[PDB]
Amino acid sequence: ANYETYDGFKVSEEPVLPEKEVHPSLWFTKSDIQKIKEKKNEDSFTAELWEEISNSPYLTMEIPTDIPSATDSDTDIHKYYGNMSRIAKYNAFMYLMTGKSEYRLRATEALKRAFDGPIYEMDPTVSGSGVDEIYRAVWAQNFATAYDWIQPYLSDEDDEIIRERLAKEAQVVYENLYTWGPRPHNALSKPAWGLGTLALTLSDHPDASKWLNRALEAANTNTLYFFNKDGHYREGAHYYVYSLVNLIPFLYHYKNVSGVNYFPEYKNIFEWAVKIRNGRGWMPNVEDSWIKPAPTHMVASQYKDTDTDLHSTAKLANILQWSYFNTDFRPWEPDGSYTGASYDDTWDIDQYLTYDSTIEQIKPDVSGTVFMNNSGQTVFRSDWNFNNPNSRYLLFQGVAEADNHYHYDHLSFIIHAENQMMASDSGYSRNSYGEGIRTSWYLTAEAHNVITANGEHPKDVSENTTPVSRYDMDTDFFDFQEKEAVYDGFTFPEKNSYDFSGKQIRAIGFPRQDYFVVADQLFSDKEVQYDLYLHGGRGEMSGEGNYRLWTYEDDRYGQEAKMAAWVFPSKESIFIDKEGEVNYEAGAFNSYGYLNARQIAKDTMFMQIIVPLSKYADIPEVVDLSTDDVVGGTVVKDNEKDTFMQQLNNAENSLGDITTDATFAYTNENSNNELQHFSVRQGTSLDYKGENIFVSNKPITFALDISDETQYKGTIAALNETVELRVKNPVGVPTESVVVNGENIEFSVEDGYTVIQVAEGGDININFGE
Ligand SMILES: O=C(O)[C@H]1O[C@@H](O[C@H]2[C@H](O)[C@H](O)[C@H](O[C@H]3[C@H](O)[C@H](O)[C@H](O[C@H]4[C@H](O)[C@H](O)[C@H](O[C@H]5[C@H](O)[C@H](O)[C@H](O)O[C@@H]5C(=O)O)O[C@@H]4C(=O)O)O[C@@H]3C(=O)O)O[C@@H]2C(=O)O)[C@@H](O)[C@@H](O)[C@@H]1O
Ligand SMILES: [Ca+2]
Ligand SMILES: [Ca+2]
Ligand SMILES: [Mg+2]
Ligand SMILES: [Mn+2]
Repeated sequence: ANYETYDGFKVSEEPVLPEKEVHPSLWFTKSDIQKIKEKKNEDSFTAELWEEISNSPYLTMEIPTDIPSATDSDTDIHKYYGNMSRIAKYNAFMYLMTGKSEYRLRATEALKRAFDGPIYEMDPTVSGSGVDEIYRAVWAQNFATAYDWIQPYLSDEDDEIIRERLAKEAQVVYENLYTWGPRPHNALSKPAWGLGTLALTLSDHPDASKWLNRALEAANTNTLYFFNKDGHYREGAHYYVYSLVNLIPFLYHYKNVSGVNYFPEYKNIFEWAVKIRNGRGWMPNVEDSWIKPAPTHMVASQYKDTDTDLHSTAKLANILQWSYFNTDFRPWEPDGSYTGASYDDTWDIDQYLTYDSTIEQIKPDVSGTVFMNNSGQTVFRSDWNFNNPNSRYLLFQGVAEADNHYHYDHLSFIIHAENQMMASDSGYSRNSYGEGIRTSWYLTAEAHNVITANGEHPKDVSENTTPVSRYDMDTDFFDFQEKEAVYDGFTFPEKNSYDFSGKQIRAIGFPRQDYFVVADQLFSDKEVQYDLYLHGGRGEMSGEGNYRLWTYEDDRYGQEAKMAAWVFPSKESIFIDKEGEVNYEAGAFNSYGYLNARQIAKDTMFMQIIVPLSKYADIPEVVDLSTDDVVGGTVVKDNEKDTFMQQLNNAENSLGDITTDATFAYTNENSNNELQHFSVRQGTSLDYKGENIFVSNKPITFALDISDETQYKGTIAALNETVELRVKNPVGVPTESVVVNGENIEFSVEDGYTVIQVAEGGDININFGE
């Protein structure tokens, strides 16, 4: 695996340390302490956070006089060092906050027994080790923080003892960082930031410059490979948050101690979370990942002067604050831990010290639809409303495979709508990474919403190269994008030769921002077996032929609802009911229906029509009109007739009322059976009921709303060269202006048609008189 070719990001590796150690200074200086004590009375959140911290059993539990030996169980060794680190930090904090004698004594004794017992005897490369690098990253930050807090109140003797313990662990971590995490995943990054905290806590110690330099070096191998510039993490939401437990603290530690502010550089990893969140503020169960909330509140304070694309006027800080608190947290009751470190973390404290009660929660006001083409994700999204059933969310997953915690999920999608999780990623596993069922099922292509050719999964052209995206179109009435993966390409484990050569070109469209169309073009050099899968998450599957209906109930993830799905073409394809596991969180796995549509062919097409519905909604009337060269049909939902059409060539053909040379075409009628909205992929004409709507001298991809006869408005996808578009005016009405990207462009009117040269794409308004 090549770890240096992915379009990630890295910061300065130059170690910056202050002239002289200051304690406290990691989170705050001496001056801040009475402000922090008072903080508990700002709002109901700071109140709850204080209620939790001040009643922590780590203040009242007996410091254990039972040091466990090397040959004890891996769990008990974990919890010993976890509890000790926790006893140190919780007590050290509560001494600052109350001044109670006991708390200083407990903190001091716990810090004096930091990394006592068998830790340095044992081997962390061993799998699941009680002292694995990932756990002693949290421990290191817990003890180092505890020290920074109690250091002033220590005898010259106790200071020198505790300094030598933290300074040992620091040297051990420095020496064995790359041995423990030989590949740059979260097992390298987490303990690296752990070292970073230690280096900054003991800034005077002679080795600190070397410690911090490696800490930043090792961290940068993670951000260069597993992170994208645009903020995507390739280990998925779960290991993103697991990474945050150690990163977020270090980010603050290095600012507060050395005046090195990395928050601008790490900005996009927090924006990302908000962009891929569903109706209830959950990050998706993609790659080795459960559903996860994004702790964006704990960094909001640093982005008060940061612009975002997510609001016209407001600053990122306000959106980051909005995102966290607009998250359903019921899937983590009554415990409340979503970090992945519930044996080690001090999340109540770290939230107390980071939360800023002065930041106004502001909902994004921009188009919900977002195209993050650099990583390869894309979200169709009707609105940003929290826990609204009228909301529609589709994640379109086309991300270059990484070498750790990977699932085969190219051109997969998931859907959130009617407040339920519908079309599904089958999720991480039953429970853990080392389970057979993860390799035999959960990570396999078939456990996802893909198309396999002879069982081979759609994959990257070349390693660390994001699947190409085309025809990005966002509007009020219809969004659209296509992604291209290949079958005979690059994946993990590495597989150099294939019996054939083929590719998938999956287009997704968002008709009436209400339901979805998934229109696949498939090309191959040989005849092969295309298998389309469609998992309906955790629903009772029913229905025969080309139609399936998943019915959901009030579960731990949403409300009573249903998803209806039709597959085209009906005749050339066969439909196979199958049963597979779907898991959104540890231990909560179950078997559910999933559809296997199958064709045997060389070059062919599929089309899925997928419709979220509320429990007792009428099932739309969906008619297949597919033939030899043309796949597509008609949907009659809420008294409007939508028509879809795909083909493999720019060849004049018909379906329903459409006639076009476009590889894809969409139409919306109103109650009165008049064309209102239409979109085309690389068309040069479209007739509806045999009435021409537009023509062009070259192939153009655009969507247009023609429901208002004073103004036609839509968008035109990116252009390679000047096109002469000609749109038909409403009968006997003159064109006044044409606006593309808020600038006028030159227009004539010939035979009832507005005529424009367009050399770049963007939002178009054709403005009409009377
Ligand atoms: O607090 C809670 O809510 C629950 O937390 C639970 O803790 C979980 C965490 O949430 C994470 O899932 C954490 O992630 C670990 C995971 O436990 C495993 O250790 C897994 O193991 C593999 C590594 O990821 C990595 O792939 C490694 O690769 C090797 C590979 O074999 C090969 O030889 C190659 O050449 O070398 C590499 C290498 O670099 O070493 O193999 C590891 C393996 O063991 O197979 O890694 C993840 C990770 O990425 O960090 O796991 C904990 C956990 O304890 O389970 C849990 O405590 C639960 O009880 C709580 O309720
Ligand atoms: Ca993947
Ligand atoms: Ca839109
Ligand atoms: Mg290890
Ligand atoms: Mn998966």
